[PDB]
Amino acid sequence: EVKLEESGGGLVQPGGSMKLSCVASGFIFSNHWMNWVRQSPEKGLEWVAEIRSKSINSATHYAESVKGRFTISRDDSKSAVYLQMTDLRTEDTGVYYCSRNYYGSTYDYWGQGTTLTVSSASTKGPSVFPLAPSSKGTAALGCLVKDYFPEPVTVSWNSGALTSGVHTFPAVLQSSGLYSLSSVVTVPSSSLGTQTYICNVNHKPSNTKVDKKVEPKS
Amino acid sequence: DILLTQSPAILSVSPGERVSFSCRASQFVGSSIHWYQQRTNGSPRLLIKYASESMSGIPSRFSGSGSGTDFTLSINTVESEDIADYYCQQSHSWPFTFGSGTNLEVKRTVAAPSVFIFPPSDEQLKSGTASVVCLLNNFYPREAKVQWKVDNALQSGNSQESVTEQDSKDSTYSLSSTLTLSKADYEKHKVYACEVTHQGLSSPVTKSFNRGEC
Repeated sequence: EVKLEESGGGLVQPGGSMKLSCVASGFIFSNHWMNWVRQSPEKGLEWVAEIRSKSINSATHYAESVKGRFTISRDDSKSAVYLQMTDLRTEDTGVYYCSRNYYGSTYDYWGQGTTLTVSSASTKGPSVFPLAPSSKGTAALGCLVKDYFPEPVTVSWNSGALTSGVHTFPAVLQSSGLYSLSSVVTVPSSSLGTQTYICNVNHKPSNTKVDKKVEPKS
Repeated sequence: DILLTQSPAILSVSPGERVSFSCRASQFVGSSIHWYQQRTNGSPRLLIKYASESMSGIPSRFSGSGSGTDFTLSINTVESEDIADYYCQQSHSWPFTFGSGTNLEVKRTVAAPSVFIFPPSDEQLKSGTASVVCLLNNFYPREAKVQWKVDNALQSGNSQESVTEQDSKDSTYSLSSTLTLSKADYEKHKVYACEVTHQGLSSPVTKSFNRGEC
């Protein structure tokens, strides 16, 4: 079967450089035209660059948005295609897919994608604040997980023992360049006096682990 | 570049329903329109090539049609594995371009949200910032209006919303709206209110609190 496998994504500051790699198997690599296609919420799917086969001089082609900054190359002996990026911009942030284009038609095979984040924000763990159950059936409570970078954080409740009714929202990027999110859960009001509720917040990039007990406010 | 307009951005389908969605090219593209499926956290997968030719291994309920500028992907009876995003792509001329996608979601009956408001914690206030959170729990459809009112002044520009993915069990959404003020601005005002308008509520719901009372 055909497999494409990317690597090399990560976090970089604006103006920076980064090289992506992709290894192919399951087809005659040197016959085919290899591409990078990126995806972001703001711009959707965008073709980035293509390098064609050695039989036609390994011609390269670039999207106008990356021309002069990106260089695509291939190494047929390693079945690898690469994307060297320079002068990176915040709007280059996205998931970068290695993809085969079938001789100027479909993108008929795609990798798993590798993530590029271009940001001047510094790595920072979150502050965790309680969302206390209201003193006025069913109650809601949670934890606010504020001002961390980069993504992701993980949130569990009671060390994983509490899963039903949990909603951990997608993170939102604040104007500060830091992320924030809330994790909430609905529980029986009667259980507020018999059961403790602790959110366990882990942020691997900063080696931050925080347990916050959430109780009714006095 | 040739632009591809996909419509609708969001299409709601009931299990067993026959559905279709549209890809319109900003200029003539002949039959060079190709369709892809992308499931949550997955990669695009080629489904249909040259408007109407199905790829091998792709189930027969998928069919494509169209030529010139207006193209259609049809699913004759959606199955739950078809809940995903769908993209079109043209290869008529360079550079190759993609549409913005149509998201397929599960249609269910209307469900009203349960609404909750949370004042900023004393801990956070001690740090110079106040976040006020309004929660809409397990509702459908996704469209809802959440307005913050602070001493009767409608807030604009200082709140952010987040929405969960559709729940796998009850097909609802949940939503947070977070109002962010400086500690000094928070302490200038007394009454903090979140008002929620949703199809499932016979009248809009307001949750509120007086700063510093409990």
